[PDB]
Amino acid sequence: PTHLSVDTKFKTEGLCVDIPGIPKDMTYRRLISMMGFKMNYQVNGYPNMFITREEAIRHVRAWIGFDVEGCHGTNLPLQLGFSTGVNLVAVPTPLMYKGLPWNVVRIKIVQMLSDTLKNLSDRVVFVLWAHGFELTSMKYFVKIGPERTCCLCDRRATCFSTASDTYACWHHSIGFDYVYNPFMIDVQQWGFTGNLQSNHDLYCQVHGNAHVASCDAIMTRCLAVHECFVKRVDWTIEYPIIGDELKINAACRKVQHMVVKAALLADKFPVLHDIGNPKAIKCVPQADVEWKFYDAQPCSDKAYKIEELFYSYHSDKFTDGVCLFWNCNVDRYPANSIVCRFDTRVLSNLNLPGCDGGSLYVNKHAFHTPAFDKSAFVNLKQLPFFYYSDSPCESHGIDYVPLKSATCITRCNLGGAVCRHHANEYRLYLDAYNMMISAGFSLWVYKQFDTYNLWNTFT
Ligand SMILES: Cc1cccc(C(=O)N2CCC(C(N)=O)CC2)c1
Ligand SMILES: [Zn+2]
Ligand SMILES: [Zn+2]
Ligand SMILES: [Zn+2]
Repeated sequence: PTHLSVDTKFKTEGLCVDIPGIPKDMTYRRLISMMGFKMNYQVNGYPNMFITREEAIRHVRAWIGFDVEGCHGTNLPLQLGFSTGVNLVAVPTPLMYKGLPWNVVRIKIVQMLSDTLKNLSDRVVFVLWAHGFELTSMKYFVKIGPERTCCLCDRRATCFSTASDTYACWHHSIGFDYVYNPFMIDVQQWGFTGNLQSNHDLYCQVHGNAHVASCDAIMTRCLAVHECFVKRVDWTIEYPIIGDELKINAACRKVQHMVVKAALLADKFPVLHDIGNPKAIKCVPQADVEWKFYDAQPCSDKAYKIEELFYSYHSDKFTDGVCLFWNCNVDRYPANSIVCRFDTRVLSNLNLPGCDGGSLYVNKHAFHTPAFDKSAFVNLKQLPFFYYSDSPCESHGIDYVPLKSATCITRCNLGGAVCRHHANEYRLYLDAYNMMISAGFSLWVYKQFDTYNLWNTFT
């Protein structure tokens, strides 16, 4: 069940206008052969250019939508589009480049895929809505063969140079001319009615169709992400560590405790309504409050309507005390809320472009997140940075400069000289806070919140 059998059937109706006469009866084996590659009954970790829906989902970080459009087949120029927004024109002799032979076009393709993917993935998955010219164009920029390692590292080979006769990974690929052992999946095999634009536009208003290869490449990947991550969700799939996943996750846990602890000391709510993760624990275990939990999974399509979360008849009175939405994305938080909300517009190696202004946040798990919406926070304000500790001032066991800060809310600062312990803890908490913010999370609080109210929790 692991890899896609080359003897699996491929539906060819999508191909039959670019490739008139194509047999209705077709295997991957016969297709790969038609595309001009040979698999030489090779047991060597590359059983099939094509992959399963499941294998594609495990390798979502590798997805590059790919589309070719006739400009005028061997006679005519081809427009090559990628979900990066790039259009190359190959001649057989948004970004829109003029006509150039394959021997240069293939160099740009390696550069582009290398720069896009070296910090995402060990491979490429071309995501297709196949009509034929994209499949027949692959021979011009792709070599296949046994799985290999980089010449300069232990990462698997994704590129090949005919100049030096060597293999590189995405990190070491500079001056290479061929994509080596790519993967591909044809979305059109998944059983849709009607064309790409009609299927994409059911779900997504944010990507248009200018009738250029890059636009279709983008719609193809977007529709795929919609199918695999919006409509269908799988929180039982792991994904490897490629960045600061672990620091960001730790940071998030530290800020959550800090902000909620300070909220209860400052405003002394008798009840907290904790709306979201059904595995959640009390983030402030010692706090005095009545802690009531409401279960909701991450919304991956549209933000939850607060009408549905709350009404339809709990503590019922969610106007009593404070509401904690920790990555529980709604359309409009009530005024008595503490909110963490992911900003889908953030550029990072963890956040992949998604469907209808949403983004795909891949950190241990994959979480499609609805489009960041400023209007959601109208009853709240941005939560200002601050560090609060009631821990004793006592070093124990990190070279020093005396810390001066208005936002270091401690006994020692109240007494006008921050102790070394609270200065180390403060500087750590600020780093965590910046990690978390710069990872795209944004924090919001009820308007009455005032760090001034914390200073009398020491007297
Ligand atoms: C509502 C709920 C249920 C379960 C877990 C969470 C949570 O805390 N997430 C998931 C989504 C989040 C994101 N949008 O990136 C990353 C961490 C939220
Ligand atoms: Zn390498
Ligand atoms: Zn789209
Ligand atoms: Zn101190």
